[PDB]
Amino acid sequence: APYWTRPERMDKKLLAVPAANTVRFRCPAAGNPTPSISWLKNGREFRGEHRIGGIKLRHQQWSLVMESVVPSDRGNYTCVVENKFGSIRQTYTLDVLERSPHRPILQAGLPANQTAVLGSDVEFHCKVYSDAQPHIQWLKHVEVNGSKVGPDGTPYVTVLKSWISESVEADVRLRLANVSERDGGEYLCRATNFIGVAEKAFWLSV
Amino acid sequence: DIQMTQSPSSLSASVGDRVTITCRASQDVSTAVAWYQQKPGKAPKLLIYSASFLYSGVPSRFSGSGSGTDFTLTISSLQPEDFATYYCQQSYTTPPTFGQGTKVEIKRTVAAPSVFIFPPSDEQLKSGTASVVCLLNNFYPREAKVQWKVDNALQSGNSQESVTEQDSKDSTYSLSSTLTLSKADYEKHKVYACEVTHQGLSSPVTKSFNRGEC
Amino acid sequence: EVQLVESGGGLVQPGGSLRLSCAASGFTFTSTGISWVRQAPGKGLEWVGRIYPTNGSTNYADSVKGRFTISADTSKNTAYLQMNSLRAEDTAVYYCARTYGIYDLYVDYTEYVMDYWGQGTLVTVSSASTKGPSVFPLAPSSKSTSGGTAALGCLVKDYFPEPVTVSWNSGALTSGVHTFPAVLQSSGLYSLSSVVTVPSSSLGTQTYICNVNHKPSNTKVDKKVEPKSC
Ligand SMILES: *[C@@H]1O[C@H](CO)[C@@H](O)[C@H](O)[C@H]1NC(C)=O
Repeated sequence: APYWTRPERMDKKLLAVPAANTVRFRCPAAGNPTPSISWLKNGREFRGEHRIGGIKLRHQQWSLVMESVVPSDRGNYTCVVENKFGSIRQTYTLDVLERSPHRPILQAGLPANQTAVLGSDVEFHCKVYSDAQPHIQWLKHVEVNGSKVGPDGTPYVTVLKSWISESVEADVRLRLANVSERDGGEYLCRATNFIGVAEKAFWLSV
Repeated sequence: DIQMTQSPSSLSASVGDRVTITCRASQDVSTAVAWYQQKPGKAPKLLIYSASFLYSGVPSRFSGSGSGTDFTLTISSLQPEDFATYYCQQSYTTPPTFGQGTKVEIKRTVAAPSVFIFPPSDEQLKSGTASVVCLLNNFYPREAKVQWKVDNALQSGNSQESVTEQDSKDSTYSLSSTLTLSKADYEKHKVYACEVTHQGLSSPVTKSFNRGEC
Repeated sequence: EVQLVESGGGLVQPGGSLRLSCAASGFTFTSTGISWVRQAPGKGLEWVGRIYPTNGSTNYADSVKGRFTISADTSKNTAYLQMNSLRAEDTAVYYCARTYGIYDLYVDYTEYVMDYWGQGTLVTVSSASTKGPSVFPLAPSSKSTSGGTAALGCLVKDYFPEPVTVSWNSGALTSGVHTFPAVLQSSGLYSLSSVVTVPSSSLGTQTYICNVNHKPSNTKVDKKVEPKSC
């Protein structure tokens, strides 16, 4: 019938972990026959499919591992250790600490508002700071047919450039080479993250 | 500090082989042991943490076991991309400490070196210096003895050796031995010879030239 | 995948100072740590220190205590290694690594795991000045000819610091090329050779040129290698 191999190490139940670190819970037990171990989160069955990242289970070592913890991992985790003769259990309470994110913050290139001659090169610069992963786009206001706006809220725009930043700080650039009359107009650096959107406008006249 | 002792320091294996590397802690480190793979010119890469936990995306042919003081890394069936150096590390305490590495190299058939000798350039010589270069090309295994003789006298303390990593195509080694002499000393002698001993040769081979001769 | 880029490596005199930087990608910089580990040329790995988390406390190897300091700017996702009072034996490739902890109530330790490492930056501590190499031909001859094959090369002698790169026929010739690791000479300067084996019938009709770049001294040398006349 099941028992803890070190019952004294089983007194501690509360764990706080900063986000993106790894948590391991153990319930080292013994019995004859050697018992089963299964894991519950908030009293329900707990499976890899219940978090993104999955779980790593290690029955011989009586362990549940969760890599890269996030706030949604907060809660109660119970091991149920069982053979035919009996049952024991242990519940851990996990807190996960993470800073709250903000909307992106943009900074324009000091030239922006510009003028240039036919055939010359123009470059717009946009510094994007974002504590949550941003989608960064350079856009251009177009005109489908006298539509410097659209039957809605909604200036018409096409997307010149797009990427997802891998870092909190990005220096994003738009290069307009060998400029023609065509290239004159209003340009936007836009940055969107989970929390929201920021943008700056840049003008060219050729 | 806690000392981690790896064995063996090197081993030769074939694709398909089961490989087992051991790491021994000087004192108990529980299961706080990681394993790393490093290729020449590159940063180490993490394979395993907490003695036996596979880092995500790492192939399942890699595994680790152990607790306390004795730890092992096993590659179940070695692949071409697995030839590299492997390091264990404990982080039971601070400072975390590394083992000295195990180089896993590719087994192939014995190959005798092709031996070539290069006198100093006329371009180098005008400047008061002389480098004589002996090249042992495309041999296996790595172990080779190279001796210099100048007018038949065995030299000592005036040469340096360098060896390449296993060739990308044929898994052989190449080796340079470079004899450094002043221009004056170089001009005081006639015959320059490097003598090579290697397993692929039933007796030593000598390559030589006579100074300023054709 | 977190990516880290180290910068600031170079040549510095004994007793001098150098600051390395380590720029990290991603959005979890603040809740994890950064470790620095070094690798002396041809040698193993040595932990230098850790800041954990990046707005937290530091620990250092005994060999570095009182001389090296780790810091971080969380608004930049950049960690730093301030190296003072440098010694020849601090010569090494310096790596930074993203470091997280394994939290577990059952044990009295937090395992630190260094999972993503940068490409490394080379720090050389020496009294030697920066110096570009001499490049000499290793001419193909009868003493470098066996079967239908001839060996030829270039000796790249007396430069400082590392590294040198060598190419053949501007990258067109790569088959049978062997470029040896540098050795430190009795002068305290580096030397290496690069060699190549070619059909001995190609001698006469084919040109062979070694392209040698030494970034530290902004030196770029091309050397045609041909047989000596007699
Ligand atoms: C976890 O357990 C504690 C103690 O019984 C309880 O107060 C808490 O509300 C539980 N948490 C959840 C998310 O169910």
